[PDB]
Amino acid sequence: VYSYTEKKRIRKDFGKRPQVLDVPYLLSIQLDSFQKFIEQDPEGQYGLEAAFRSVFPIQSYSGNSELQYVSYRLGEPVFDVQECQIRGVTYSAPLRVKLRLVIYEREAPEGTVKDIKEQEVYMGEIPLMTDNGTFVINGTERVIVSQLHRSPGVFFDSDKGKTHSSGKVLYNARIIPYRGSWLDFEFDPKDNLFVRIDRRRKLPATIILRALNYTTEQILDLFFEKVIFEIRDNKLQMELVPERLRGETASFDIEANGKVYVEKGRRITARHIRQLEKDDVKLIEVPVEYIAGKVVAKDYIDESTGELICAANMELSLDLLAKLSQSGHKRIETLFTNDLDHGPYISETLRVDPTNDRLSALVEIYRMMRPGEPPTREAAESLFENLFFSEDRYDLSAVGRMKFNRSLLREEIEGSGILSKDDIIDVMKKLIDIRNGKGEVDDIDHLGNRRIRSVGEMAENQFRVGLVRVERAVKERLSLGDLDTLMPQDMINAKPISAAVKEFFGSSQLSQFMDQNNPLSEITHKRRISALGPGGLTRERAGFEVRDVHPTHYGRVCPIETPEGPNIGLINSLSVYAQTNEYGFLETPYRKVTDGVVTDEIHYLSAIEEGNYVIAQANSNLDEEGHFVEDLVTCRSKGESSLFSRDQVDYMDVSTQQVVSVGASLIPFLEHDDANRALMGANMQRQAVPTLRADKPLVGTGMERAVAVDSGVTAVAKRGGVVQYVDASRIVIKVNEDEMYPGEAGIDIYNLTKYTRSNQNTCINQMPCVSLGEPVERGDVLADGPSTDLGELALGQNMRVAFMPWNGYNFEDSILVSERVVQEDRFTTIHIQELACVSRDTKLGPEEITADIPNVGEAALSKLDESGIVYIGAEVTGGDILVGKVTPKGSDVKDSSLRVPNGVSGTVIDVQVFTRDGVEDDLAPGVLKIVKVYLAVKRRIQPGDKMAGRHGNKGVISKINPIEDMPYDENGTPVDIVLNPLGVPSRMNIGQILETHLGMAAKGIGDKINAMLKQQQEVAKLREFIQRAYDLGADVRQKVDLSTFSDEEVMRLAENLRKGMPIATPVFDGAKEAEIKELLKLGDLPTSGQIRLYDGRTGEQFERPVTVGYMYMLKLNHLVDDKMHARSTGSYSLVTQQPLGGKAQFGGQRFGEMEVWALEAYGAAYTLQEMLTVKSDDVNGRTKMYKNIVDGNHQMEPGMPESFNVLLKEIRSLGINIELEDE
Amino acid sequence: GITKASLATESFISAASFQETTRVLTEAAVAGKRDELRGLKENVIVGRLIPAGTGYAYHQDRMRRR
Amino acid sequence: VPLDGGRFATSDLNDLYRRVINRNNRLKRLLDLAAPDIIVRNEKRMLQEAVDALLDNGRRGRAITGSNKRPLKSLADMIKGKQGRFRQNLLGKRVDYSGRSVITVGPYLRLHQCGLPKKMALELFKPFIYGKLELRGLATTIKAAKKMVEREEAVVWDILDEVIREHPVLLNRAPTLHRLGIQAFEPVLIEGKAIQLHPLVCAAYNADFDGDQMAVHVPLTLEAQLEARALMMSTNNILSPANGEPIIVPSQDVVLGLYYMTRDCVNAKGEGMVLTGPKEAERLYRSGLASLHARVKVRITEYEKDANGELVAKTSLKDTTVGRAILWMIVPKGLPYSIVNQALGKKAISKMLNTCYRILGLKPTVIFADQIMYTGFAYAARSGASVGIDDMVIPEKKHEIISEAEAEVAEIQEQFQSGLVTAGERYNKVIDIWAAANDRVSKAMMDNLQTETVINRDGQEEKQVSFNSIYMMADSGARGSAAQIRQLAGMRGLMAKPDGSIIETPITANFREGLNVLQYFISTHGARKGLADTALKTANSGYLTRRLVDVA
Amino acid sequence: GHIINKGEAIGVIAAQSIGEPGTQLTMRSSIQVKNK
Amino acid sequence: EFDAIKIALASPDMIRSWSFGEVKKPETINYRTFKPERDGLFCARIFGPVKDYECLCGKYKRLKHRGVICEKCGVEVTQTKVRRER
RNA sequence: UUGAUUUGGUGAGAGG
DNA sequence: CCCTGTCTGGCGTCCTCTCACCTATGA
DNA sequence: TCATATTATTACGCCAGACAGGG
Ligand SMILES: [Mg+2]
Ligand SMILES: [Zn+2]
Repeated sequence: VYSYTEKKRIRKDFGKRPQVLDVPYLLSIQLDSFQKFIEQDPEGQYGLEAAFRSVFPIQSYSGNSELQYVSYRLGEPVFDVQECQIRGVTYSAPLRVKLRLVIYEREAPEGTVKDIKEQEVYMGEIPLMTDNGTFVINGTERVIVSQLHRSPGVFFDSDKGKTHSSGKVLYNARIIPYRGSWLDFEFDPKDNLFVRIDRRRKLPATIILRALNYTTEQILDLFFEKVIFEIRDNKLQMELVPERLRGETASFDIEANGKVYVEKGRRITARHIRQLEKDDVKLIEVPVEYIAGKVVAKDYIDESTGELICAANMELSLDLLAKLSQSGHKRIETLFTNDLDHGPYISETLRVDPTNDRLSALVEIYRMMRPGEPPTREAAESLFENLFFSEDRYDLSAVGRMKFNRSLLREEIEGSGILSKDDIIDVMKKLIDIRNGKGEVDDIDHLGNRRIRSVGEMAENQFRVGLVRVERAVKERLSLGDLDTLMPQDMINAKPISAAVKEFFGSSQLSQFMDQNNPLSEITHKRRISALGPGGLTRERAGFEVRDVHPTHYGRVCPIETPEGPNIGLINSLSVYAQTNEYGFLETPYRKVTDGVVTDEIHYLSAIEEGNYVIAQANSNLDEEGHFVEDLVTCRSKGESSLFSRDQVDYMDVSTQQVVSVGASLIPFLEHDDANRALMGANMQRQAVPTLRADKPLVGTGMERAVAVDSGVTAVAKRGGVVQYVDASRIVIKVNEDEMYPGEAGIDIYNLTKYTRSNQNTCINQMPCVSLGEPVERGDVLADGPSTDLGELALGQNMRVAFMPWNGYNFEDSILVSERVVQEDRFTTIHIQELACVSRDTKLGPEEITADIPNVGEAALSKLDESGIVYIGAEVTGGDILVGKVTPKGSDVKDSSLRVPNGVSGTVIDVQVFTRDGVEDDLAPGVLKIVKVYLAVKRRIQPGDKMAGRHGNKGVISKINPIEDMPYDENGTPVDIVLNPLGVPSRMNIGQILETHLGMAAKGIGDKINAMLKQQQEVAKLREFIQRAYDLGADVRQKVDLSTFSDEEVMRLAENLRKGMPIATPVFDGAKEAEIKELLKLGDLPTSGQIRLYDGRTGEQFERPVTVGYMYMLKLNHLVDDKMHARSTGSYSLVTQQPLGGKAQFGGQRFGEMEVWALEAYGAAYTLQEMLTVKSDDVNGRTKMYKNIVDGNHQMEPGMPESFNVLLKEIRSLGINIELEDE
Repeated sequence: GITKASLATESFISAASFQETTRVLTEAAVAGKRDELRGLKENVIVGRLIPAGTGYAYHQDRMRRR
Repeated sequence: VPLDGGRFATSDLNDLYRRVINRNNRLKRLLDLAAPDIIVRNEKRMLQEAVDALLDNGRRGRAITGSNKRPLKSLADMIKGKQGRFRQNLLGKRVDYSGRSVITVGPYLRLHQCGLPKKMALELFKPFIYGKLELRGLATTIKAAKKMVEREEAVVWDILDEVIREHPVLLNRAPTLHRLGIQAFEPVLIEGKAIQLHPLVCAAYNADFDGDQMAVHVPLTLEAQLEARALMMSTNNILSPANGEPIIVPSQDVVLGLYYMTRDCVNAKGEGMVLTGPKEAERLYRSGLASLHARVKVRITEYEKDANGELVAKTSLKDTTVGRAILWMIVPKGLPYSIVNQALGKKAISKMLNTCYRILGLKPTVIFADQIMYTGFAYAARSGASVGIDDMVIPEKKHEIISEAEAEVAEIQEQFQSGLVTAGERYNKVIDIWAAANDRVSKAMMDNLQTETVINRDGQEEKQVSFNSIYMMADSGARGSAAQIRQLAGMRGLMAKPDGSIIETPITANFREGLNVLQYFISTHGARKGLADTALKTANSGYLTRRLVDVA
Repeated sequence: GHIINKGEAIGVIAAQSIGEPGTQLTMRSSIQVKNK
Repeated sequence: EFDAIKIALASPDMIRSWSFGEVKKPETINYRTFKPERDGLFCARIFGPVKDYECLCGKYKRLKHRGVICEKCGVEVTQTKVRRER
């Protein structure tokens, strides 16, 4: 069964693997994030309720009044989205917050408040999201791009090689909170443990232990195990568990029980450990040279004399043993400092520590954190107890506590947001364990260690900034509060919240202007994962590994769609099936595989879960039950693609599109292209302009439907039914009764957005693709947007392309185009320019909007009214007048009248005017005369534009040939576009050839149907040929149910197929070559894909037959009459005497540094002298040169450049006396 | 090395158009240094003929007529 | 200056000077009032820090800032840096009489001239047109001439063709690395908006035609026109200054046209007929009586200059082809016939132009470079040298080689289950057998491409080098190598993960067969590393050129 | 073909000729005789 | 025209010889009109007249007496680029 | 004597 | 007193194009 | 409108160059 615009033109779908999970809604990141931000969600998480339950109830410092919270709300926007874009306002909503002030008496923690008051106060306006995932910030339509940042929670990083210049590794450990102070632990090459807070000075780390009220003995209890020396009959014997001797040299005689176990000289093996455990050896008598290097654990005091024997962490000598033996402390606890495993790092750090108690530890930490200003008991204790341990200024979130408990192998995952003693001690213990050998480091590119921020999280953080500023203001007003003469808007202020949230949505590194020239480009700018932004890395610094693809990107981030240039791999784009985890990580679908039978249930995993399991490959042959047809299958275990058994796997990939994104899964024959050319192909495919006549890719992938629907450029029907079709203004849909509400009788009236400006000056336009009185279903499309054709996605157009060299006109990457491409207007795109004119009151009275234009004669009053402003629609070009806008006293009158820029033509499509109340409306103040004029240039195609296919084959269209000179085959049809075969062996993008052959076969079927329907046959022969065309070959998913198309839906389908039968070649499970040959045999075309072609010039055959087919070629928006520029003489800058830069400023070319070196490389001394003195800078030289040229005397009078005298005055404006010496 | 050798030149404009200008201008200022131009980039700065190419005859003439 | 609006966008130095003057006025008033010691110490200290912030901001502790947190730019920051006065306004300047547009090919050009659009030509040459218009007497004042070219009447295009004629222009591609990236041409006017640039010259500019842009500069004075014609003309730059190798080497289409032209096949039309000259060789090719590659005795007259500057004619019968005689009609007099008697790939045509330059000098080498380019484009058009899906011939021996390698890794892993061998020796044995199987697959496809054609002549079969399209694009040296044609037919090797170590399971599928998912992902590892390396390598390459031209 | 002329700047063409191929360059038992 | 460029330290007598007037007030401009400040950073007497050969305030609107400085203007009378060198 | 403001500076994206 | 970690400064590619956004205070 | 004058984040990678520490 199919829907009714699905039976219009059903695309022949190759593809063998049955898909189990349909594609999710492609804008779900933006929409789910912002629906989390604004939603009335009780239990508090997450949203605006989390912000209000953190900041409220505010109580002042015993001021006996406590403003509390009830509920919030967002009213209607005063401006709907269209008139909001037209006017220039934000698309926002007012945030109505109920606030309940209760005020206490004296001595009421428990007492009832003396008075209440409550009102629905107004704080800020928050910008709502449009239904397509965009904002409208100040007239312009912007997009917040989801960030990719390091997760909160501990990270054990190594930095193995570069420091110390000696090959000795370090090991640092960063506890990254979501909000607050950063705590890092780090070794130094003396093997001492150092703490630093917020990248400040370096403190030896155990001082933080001494700041947590730990004595030295408790610290040595934590990080060391005790070895017991018992004072006995002679020589102070030792308790010896045999584990401690692992891998060391026997220094003494190892004997017990009257038996010599191990003699001196040999190392202790594990067999000797087994001998000591079998022989039950604990107590052995040691020599006095064994204790002469060990370190005491706890303190001991001489009992009778009443003084100290030795402090804790003191090494022992023989006379120290003579001190402690004669006193009466029989047990001696020593620190086992194994050189192999259990290193003495804490103990040597305690030897570095200049402190002894808790108070001096806090004084040293306070002198680290805030220097100069004195360290007193209260101040240092409040500092250190609010560094990590208060809920205000330090908060690992739920993500942070999950990562923090997971990296320490804790059992639980939910806990308190602050740290504790035990958490810092566990981070130090795991760091020491990593130094000892057990456990390993973490990598930072691993996407289980890399969280995503999105729109709701970022706006919530900015809103929390605004709320803590307004609670500091409420605490300000309340202690100065007199009662009862205030109601809660003398306390609260709507200004800081609105200021902060408009600061983020207006001027941030991620709230950025939407790439809007294409439905693909909208839908792939909204699905973007940037590594940049606040708190993340920068473009010009890092690095090599964060720019590189890591094995956790499989199914989370597209491997091949990343922009080339200065930021590669920082601006990653999200995969097709990848959702976002509850904690913000990237979870991708897999199919749960209990045993041999691969089950059709799906189950989502992130990269810290994908490593443990064994996950299969998407295309592994399984037949009729889910059993893998082989006994061994390629899977990947822990980021390592390896071959495993038939019955070991726990998950399988869902579908074979899932590695790549929605930009680079629209490329058919992706698997035959190179990776580089797929990258260039996807990045150029974002850049296509919408043509005037949208044209249905013959070789698509079937993902065109989901992109063209899910990006909101088409008018998808909300409720199904029939149609009334007034449509000149709006589609009117009568609703079927089952989908129709009992009250609100109701018929749906869709607004078509006609010719208007996009963000990239292209033309967004919707056209109805349903007739009058025609059934439509829910979810069906009604109006085709820009670059769409019956709900599919038509960026460029499909044209007949020959691969051959043609007389040099397609030399490096150029492209030679017939005249049939430019006669049919099949790339003639439509651009729209907005031009503003204002008549602000700068000085000497206000400016004026009158046709009575001066000096200039009846060449002003022309495309305007009888007395002012461009009339409505003519063919205006360059140098015309649109809005007469000139003042008197500015003879002394002048011409600021906004005219048409140089080089452009067009038709005035619209004139908007919300001018200074007097022009003879709704807008803001200040600005007076506000006249916006919308031109619409129609640019065709010309030598110099840029076209490209989908595979990375760029081209600048070189010669626009006549129809006659084209290479025609023996049937008579010219070929449209000639490309060059030499690009194909080097640039290994062989997929464009299979697209060429399969598009040739598609139009072969289209020509066959066009013959069977033009030379008109009764519909039995058409339905037989359509059935043969839709069966065609191997086991596929489509077949068709064609005998249920009522003898008319066969004919309407065959009316929509006579331009070529559309073929879906999916991404990695595409059409094989034998099916291309078999489809080329169904059409009457030659099997090789190659036709003999004659030459239009000479009429004689090209030897060695050439390839002709249909490639889907796109017109990119790098048009040549936006790049052509020239300057002889005009205006310059102010500070310098050199020319201005750019095209919108009529400026000249920067003759840079390497061009000066290139002229020095020749003998061009005079060319360089005029290149930097006369042509550029020296004012007397250039006026004398212009007069010398127009007299007919090519001679320069050089002089000295002006910018060098600017250099002299800037150097001389220091204390520097730079001069110019003798004649 | 090449950056230490181009910053240690007897012509401070040649060593100031290149890397750090603060160090070189204070060294030249407190030394009272003087720049007998005599190279390519001093004459690209000060706006005259290069003493290499076509301008080598001009600089022969000017060096002869002193 | 104020921007568009009603407020003044003030510079940073005005903030610095205004603070120094505010503080200095405060300090004069406090020394008037006789404030105590600590007040005037803080006042003089704030003046010291204000002066020190004015001169070189940020050399003291954290730099002052106006809007919003960004520090404001001081005098020393008007001097130093990439954007000071030296590197931004004195070494490199913006320049009048200059233009910029997208380039395109135009292969009809001679290599001393380039195409230049009429709109750019009328804008860059406004003063010369004004001077020409004032000389004829058509107008009077300068205003009249500016109205005439603002209207663009019918008489200023003849004025424009009379100011262009012998006036060179400097074309310049935007990353100029060596001196061959600024070359002077003569304009030929173009209906259009794109600079037509002669193709051979592209190999000097590193200019393809995938969206490139170039700038045009006009030599104004008379010494600069003579420097553009006598030093910087494109005919004068035919050897690269880094070495002795010619830089006007024919790049890609033209070597395919020559390699298809001067070749042979064991039977064609007109096999072994005898021809009285190269003129009737081209007449037999055009009329349709012989083929472009058909071996034939011709009578050619090569001029060897064995005396002291005297050209001696020797005429003989060379057993050659039809295409070699047709290409002999273009070779100048002094070169011997054996420069065209071979197959003429890219190294051979480069040494052809090099021997022409060493013997016959500059002017025959310029005109012969143009005739090479014209005949290469013309017979590459006549060749019809496409690329198909059938041209990438899969080896029949490829699947058995992969199964023998799979049996070998099976033997090594069965030893690994029983622990006979070590892990590093296992990894080394797997990388060694996949390197050996890769070399065997490459030799299988290379035999299957380099001699696949087997055609008979008058009897039993006889083999020859193939006319496969991808093999001529590889063997000619136009575009392609052994590795790229290897990856389109044989297996594409053992790609390496970004750890730097290689991956033990290779990519056994080429591009004509489909890569599955994991193999493409390993491929993307290997290619993302290359794009990151180029896009970060270019900064160090440019900074190295800067340090080198400032030590020189 | 001839010797360098009196004047032609050789330092700049040399520095450009060394630094210009900077893009093409990469960034990141006993003796057995062969001939006789 | 000139040989070598000499760089040296700037003596206070040398800085007073460069100068044309002490910049006292920090007041940049009027900002509500168009006039500057007399006598602030952007002065008249210390540097020069904004307009070419005009007293900014009011006298000399032709080409006869280029130089006169009345008490009502406290302004020099030269070119528009004269302030760039002063 | 016949007319006028971006360069300034930041951020984001793109081309070769 | 000659090695020595450690800290502080100083580099980090040219050319071009599009868009938006710009200090608070205040009797 | 017309003078008043500066604070609560961290996450580069060498590579010279100068400095207090100690055998
Ligand atoms: Mg290119
Ligand atoms: Zn006056």
